[PDB]
Amino acid sequence: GSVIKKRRKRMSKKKHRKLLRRTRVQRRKLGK
Amino acid sequence: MAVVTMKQLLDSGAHFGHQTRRWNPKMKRFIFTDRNGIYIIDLQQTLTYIDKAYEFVKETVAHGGTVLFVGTKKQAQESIAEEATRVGMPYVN
Amino acid sequence: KKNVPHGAAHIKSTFNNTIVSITDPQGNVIAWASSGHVGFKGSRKSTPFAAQLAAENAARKAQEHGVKKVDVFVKGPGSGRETAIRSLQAAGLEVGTISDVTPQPHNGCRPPKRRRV
Amino acid sequence: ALTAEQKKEILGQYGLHDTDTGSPEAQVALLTKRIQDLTEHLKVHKHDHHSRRGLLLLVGRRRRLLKYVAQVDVARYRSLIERLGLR
Amino acid sequence: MRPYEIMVILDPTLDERTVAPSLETFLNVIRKDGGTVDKVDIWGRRRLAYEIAKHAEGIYAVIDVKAEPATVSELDRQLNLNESVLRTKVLRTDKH
Amino acid sequence: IRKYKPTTPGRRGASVSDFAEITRSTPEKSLVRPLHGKGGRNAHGRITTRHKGGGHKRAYRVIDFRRHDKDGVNAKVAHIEYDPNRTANIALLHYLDGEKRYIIAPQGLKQGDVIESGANADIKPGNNLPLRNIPAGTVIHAVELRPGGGAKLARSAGVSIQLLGKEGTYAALRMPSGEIRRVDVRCRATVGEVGNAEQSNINWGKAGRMRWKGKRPTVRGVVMNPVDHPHGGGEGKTSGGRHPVSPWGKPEGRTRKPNKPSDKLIVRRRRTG
Amino acid sequence: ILDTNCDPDVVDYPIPGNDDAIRSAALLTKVIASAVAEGLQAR
Amino acid sequence: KTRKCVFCSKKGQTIDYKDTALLRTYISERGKIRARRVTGNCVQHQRDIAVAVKNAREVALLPF
RNA sequence: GGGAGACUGGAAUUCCUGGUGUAGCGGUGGAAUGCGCAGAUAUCAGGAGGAACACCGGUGGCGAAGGCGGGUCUCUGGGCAGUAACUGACGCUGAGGAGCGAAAGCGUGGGGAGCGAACAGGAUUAGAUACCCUGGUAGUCCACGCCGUAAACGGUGGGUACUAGGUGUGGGUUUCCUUGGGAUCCGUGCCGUAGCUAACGCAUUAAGUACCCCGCCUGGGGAGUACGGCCGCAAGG
Ligand SMILES: [Mg+2]
Ligand SMILES: [Mg+2]
Ligand SMILES: [Mg+2]
Ligand SMILES: [Mg+2]
Ligand SMILES: [Mg+2]
Ligand SMILES: [Mg+2]
Ligand SMILES: [Mg+2]
Ligand SMILES: [Mg+2]
Ligand SMILES: [Mg+2]
Repeated sequence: GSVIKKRRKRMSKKKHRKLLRRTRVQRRKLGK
Repeated sequence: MAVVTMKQLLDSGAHFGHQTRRWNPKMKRFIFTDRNGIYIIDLQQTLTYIDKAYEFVKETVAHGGTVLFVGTKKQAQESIAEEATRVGMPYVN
Repeated sequence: KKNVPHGAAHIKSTFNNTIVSITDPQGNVIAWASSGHVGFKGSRKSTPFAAQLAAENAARKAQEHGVKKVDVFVKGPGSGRETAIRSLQAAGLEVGTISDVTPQPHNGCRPPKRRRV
Repeated sequence: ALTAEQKKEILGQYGLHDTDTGSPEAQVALLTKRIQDLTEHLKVHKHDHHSRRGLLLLVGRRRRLLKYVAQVDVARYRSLIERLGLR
Repeated sequence: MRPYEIMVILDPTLDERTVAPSLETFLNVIRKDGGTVDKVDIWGRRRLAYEIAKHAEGIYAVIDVKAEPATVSELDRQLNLNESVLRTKVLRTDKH
Repeated sequence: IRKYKPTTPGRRGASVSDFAEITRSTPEKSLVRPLHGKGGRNAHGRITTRHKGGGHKRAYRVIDFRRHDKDGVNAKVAHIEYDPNRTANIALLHYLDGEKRYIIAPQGLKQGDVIESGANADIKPGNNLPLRNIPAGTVIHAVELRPGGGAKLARSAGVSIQLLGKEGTYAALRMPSGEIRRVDVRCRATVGEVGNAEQSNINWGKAGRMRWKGKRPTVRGVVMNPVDHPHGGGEGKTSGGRHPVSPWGKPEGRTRKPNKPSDKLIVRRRRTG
Repeated sequence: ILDTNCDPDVVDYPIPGNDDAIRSAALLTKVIASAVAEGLQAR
Repeated sequence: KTRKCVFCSKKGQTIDYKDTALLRTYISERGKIRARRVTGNCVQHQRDIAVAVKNAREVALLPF
């Protein structure tokens, strides 16, 4: 089909990965 | 197998083409040279496709089926009409 | 100085400039020229007129030494190869023979990326 | 895989009767010999990744044949098992 | 045993009168280990296509050996280690 | 390589050599000589080489580094033993003459195989061969520095020298360090790479193993007084107060052999990176 | 019968030549007639 | 080209990596291997000729 | 070009050495950062090293899917035809589970030619942290191991009997000529009626006529997210 849903999923995954990269250090400090 | 010779094919004059704007960009599989702004056609590939079409027509007539012609220009109407009246096959002029 | 009856010539004509260099059959160059040396600079080096000028300058520098016949070795693509050959043959030198000595990598070193412009 | 003599002798040794090719016991013996050959080949080349799949397929076929012979006659199944040294 | 064809390119500096004794001494190992029929064809003094170890021509030779893979491999190793030899090519004649 | 378990803090990530390829557990009583530790003290008794002290006493296990004689006499390897003074295991030869000797036991040297020295020997790992007869491009180790002088290059474990194209009366060698040297072709060489390649990956785990091997602690100059090390102590954690310099005042410079030495054989030094 | 202004992706059994030349077209038609006659004679 | 083959049809000839004349009659002027569409041979014999030309180039029987 | 292990060679780029050799070379729609006058660029001879193997090389071949073509040697899996001999239902699928599994990334010891994440600058733009240019660390390579992610697309699961066919291609066999055609079974192509559909399109290699089995769904975001659990050194699934 079109690429609207694909672009939405890409944006969501990119924001999730950015949040993960930001909170990586905190998650590691909590899981150490 | 071969039925027609390149000598006769060239003497008949079956290698001329169109002008620059009336050319097909996708025809890179058959163009050989361009002399005096006239696209020259290959010979070996044509001779092979001739035998391919001969085998195709042989299989078609073996399975059952004739060839039907069509024409609209005013330069070969009588020619195709005579050919059809001689061979007993369809034709339109 | 020295004297050389006949020799070879190498024409490296890239998409930016043409470098013509005449040498002896051994491989020792004695007279070279280019558009950058004849006066053109930058994009003006990748032109057929600049290539012809460099070729005629090289031919004159070779005649100054005593070269009369050369065997031409052109390089990979680039506008100015036939022009340089004509300039060499018109400046007072014999073409003799022409060979396209172009390095054809058989899928060797990976080339750079593609231009997106 | 297997020559015409090393296989013919195995067939004649593990066959039901003369000129018996394809019986359950003979097929199981041939599959076991091929399994040993492929195991040695893999021990030599421990990174094939295709001989391993072939070995798995042959082992599946051998397991199917063993199940069939066990469902048909348990006596013959146990006899073949004790004669070949499996399980 | 299996059949194999060995094409050897030796050094052109040597004379044609020391090619057969050298090949015989190199094949004695196979003759004593496996045993087989031999077929030596010496047609040296042939111009090569390109340069090989700073040489223009070479001495070509063809040998046919119906022997074992280990035997032919040892022969190829000895030929490669030898200094008079320049190149060796082993091909299979049965099927490949 | 055998990795110990994390039972105690001293075996967190500790490892040891698998000791594979070793058959015998004792050396040859006839080829064993005495040697006592020195603690890094020269004849004057003063501590010369620091970080050298108490360590487990070892035996010499005499090894022939020349191999000039016994050319046409073959020899079959008997056992592969451990050597403390070396970095790789040693191999015991049983010469057809009747005597026994020791070798560095290069890689791929199994038990039972036979080697043969001399000029007419075959190119195989284990046997010695003159560089004149060794084809160019092979791999050798522990060859020599001078004719009949004894092996002095590429004797450590897992190291090997690459014999490049030789010319005239000299042959080119690429050392494990990358240096390109030239040595007269009359030098006897051992073919093959040194064994015990798994070495250099053993995690000692604790200081006990290094202390048993004979390595005392090492005190950095930053925590020393200005009278003991140029890197004065100061008030707090000091970075040295000046450029890095040896304890005796020698800066971290070239420190190479004296200028214009007998180094005409070297053609290209190693690369720093 | 294709020319320099035909589509190879459309034509499946390309028969190159020329259609503007009346003599060439007549000769091609004669050749096709002979071919179909030789095909029919087999029945 | 346009012919069946000289091996798949003549059934009286073999392909060897030593037939310098046979390999030169097939490779191009610049020493390049000609295409199947130009040689007019079966796939098996075409691959055989390619392997023979490669073996010749390796044993230094052709100028690549 | 089915995979694994070993040996070996050519083109080409880079660097160094020995000759010839000048004041430019690289670069762009134009321009310089970069390389030079300490001898740049360029040509001949020699040496060092690593990725890949032009031409054969394609709507072509293999593999369960990824994926796979310089040459040689050892082993091995899969498939097709003919004889049609052998046991005679042993056939197909498969919840969990196990194995393989594109690229990217991490540890160990190496190597690193070219390309090239990040990083530096040169240039346009009002702003370029990008598209363009110049150097380049990880990465791309080798052996031991790891996560199991791709538009892993034929977006179409495996198996079975049938549905005008037309026509190129690879393979094994037969009747008719006596090199040419028909028949035989599988894959690979492209059209096409019957049939299917919302149309595109499939149409004997179904998306058609019938059946066994596994997985998925009952509106888009929230969210393939948080929680707990599992695998994993870590990213991560
Ligand atoms: Mg110390
Ligand atoms: Mg202090
Ligand atoms: Mg002081
Ligand atoms: Mg402070
Ligand atoms: Mg499952
Ligand atoms: Mg990778
Ligand atoms: Mg890594
Ligand atoms: Mg860049
Ligand atoms: Mg999640």
